[PDB]
Amino acid sequence: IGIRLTLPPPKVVDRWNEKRAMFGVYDNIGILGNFEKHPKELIRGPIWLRGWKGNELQRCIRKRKMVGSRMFADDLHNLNKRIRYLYKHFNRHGKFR
Amino acid sequence: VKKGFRAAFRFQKELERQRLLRCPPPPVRRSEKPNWDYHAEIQAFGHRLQENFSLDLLKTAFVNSCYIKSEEAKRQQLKSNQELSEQGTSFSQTCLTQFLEDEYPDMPTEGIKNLVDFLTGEEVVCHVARNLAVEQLTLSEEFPVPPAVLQQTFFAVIGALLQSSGPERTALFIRDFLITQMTGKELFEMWKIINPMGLLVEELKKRNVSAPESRLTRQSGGTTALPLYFVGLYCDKKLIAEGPGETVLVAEEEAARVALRKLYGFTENRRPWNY
Amino acid sequence: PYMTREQERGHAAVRRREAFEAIKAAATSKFPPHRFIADQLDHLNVTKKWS
Amino acid sequence: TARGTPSRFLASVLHNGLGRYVQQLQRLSFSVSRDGASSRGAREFVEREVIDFARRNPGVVIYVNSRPCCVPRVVAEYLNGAVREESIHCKSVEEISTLVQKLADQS
Amino acid sequence: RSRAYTPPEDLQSRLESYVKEVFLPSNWQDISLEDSRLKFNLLAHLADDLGHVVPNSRLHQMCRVRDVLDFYNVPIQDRSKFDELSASNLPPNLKITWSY
Repeated sequence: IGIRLTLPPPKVVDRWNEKRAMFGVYDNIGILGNFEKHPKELIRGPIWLRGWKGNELQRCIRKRKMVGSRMFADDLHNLNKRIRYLYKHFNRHGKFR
Repeated sequence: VKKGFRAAFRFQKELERQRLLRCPPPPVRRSEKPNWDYHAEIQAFGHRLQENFSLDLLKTAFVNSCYIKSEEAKRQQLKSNQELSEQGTSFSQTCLTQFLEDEYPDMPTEGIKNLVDFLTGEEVVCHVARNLAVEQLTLSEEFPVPPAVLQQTFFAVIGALLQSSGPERTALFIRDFLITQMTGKELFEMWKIINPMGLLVEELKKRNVSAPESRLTRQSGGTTALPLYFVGLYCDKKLIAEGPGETVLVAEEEAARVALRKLYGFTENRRPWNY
Repeated sequence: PYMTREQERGHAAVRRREAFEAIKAAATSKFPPHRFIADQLDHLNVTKKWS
Repeated sequence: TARGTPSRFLASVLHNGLGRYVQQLQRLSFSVSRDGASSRGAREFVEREVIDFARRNPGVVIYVNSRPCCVPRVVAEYLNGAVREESIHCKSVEEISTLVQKLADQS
Repeated sequence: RSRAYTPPEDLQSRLESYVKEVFLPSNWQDISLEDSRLKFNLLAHLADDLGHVVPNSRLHQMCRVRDVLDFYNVPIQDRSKFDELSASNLPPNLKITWSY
């Protein structure tokens, strides 16, 4: 039945850890750092969206044309299929047109 | 496992609710649950009823014998209550009898004494006391307190009221609590007698009048198993009561009860008590 | 009827005109309500304490 | 629905209008948290209103706990043993005042 | 140390005496302290004698010595609401307990 009978062990969150005690340090490296850097180039993560936002279709196009020659074969086929589908959907399906 | 914490706590509260509706704990004295300071509660008891006791007297009015003996026994590891209680019961019987004599003049002393000892009986006094929060403050050795210690304590409270603020105020106290309890209660539900027609002839002879002659006023369904017989008592061609029943004999008896009520001025159409 | 048609003509013109002017003022008067500093800084006391 | 729930007949406690009137509520028991958002509306009620409620009818003993919890509640103990529990979490001043007055004005 | 502070009456005279050490012109209560060094000297003397130092968010409101006098004539009740509720002489039918 959709409910439990024993309280889970109470999670201990250390609100004063390292990665919580500095969240945002150097998040203003430009306005007061002579504009040498940009916060864009502080955010770790994928090479194809270091500082970029788009919908799913644009994101997968960027993934293809920026890292789509180093990615494994089956993944690449899935990705091309995904582009084909999202093209069909975004361009021929919906209420507004 | 569904990750989360709200439903677990709601379910724990529901299960503790069910478990405390199934196996309720042994009832314990309200002076051992949390949120209890005695002095404030006594003063609030005083103010609730719209009286101004003497706090020392009202404290002495709850120190029963049993608690004193038990505490004395435990001291191996204080005034008493009998005085105030005895004064209280004395005044209660006197003033209740005076009230009922004033309001009801045509009743014998046996009926008046029965009504008095009913309105100071164990059951009714216990009802009033329980619905006046007296046993919460009562000191005894066993909870729930037995009706005996409870009755004694309620009359000890009335005694302290007397000795603090006068017979007239105490009279209105008794009027407000005890004398009210005979509202709705018919007479013979309070004065348990048997063989009514005997007391009827006794009373009518004490008034120098013939033993009353009974006849059959109304009759419907004589043969069946649901009959209605109306029996009318008479006093020499004039009628003093009638009554219904399912036998002519029960009809006789209840017409006797009706006539006995009418003579004693205790019918259901009487002027209500004037508060 | 009391007044022949030629008599009633324009008798209540002033009342209608002022009623319609009240309508016009009500219509023209719509605009965003004000915004006070007190609201924004009194939301800041959902963290009151005792100490 | 009526069939699916209990019922009763109109009643008083001890014929509570003949001789006099006695306030039926003996006790109120407030529990508040000194540092916790849920008790905020209750906290000020202990600062502003409770003193005037305590004086405005003196037959009620009012206890306030002030524990280091996160939830409030008010227990209303009556003469005839009935306990009315009420929840005041995430409430405000006016509604808590209305609730406590409603408790202290019913059997 | 503690915060609690109640204005001594002689404080009034004290203020003038301190002003005399760091300023001779009458109408003394309306001296203007926009000269920062003198302001620091006066406020430091008042702080080290009376044990109550002006807050940072109030140091610009007081530009005249009259404002120093006005600020020092306000008391501070350094007590939680527990102590004030207790000290408010509660009626007979109210009891408060505080588990600290």
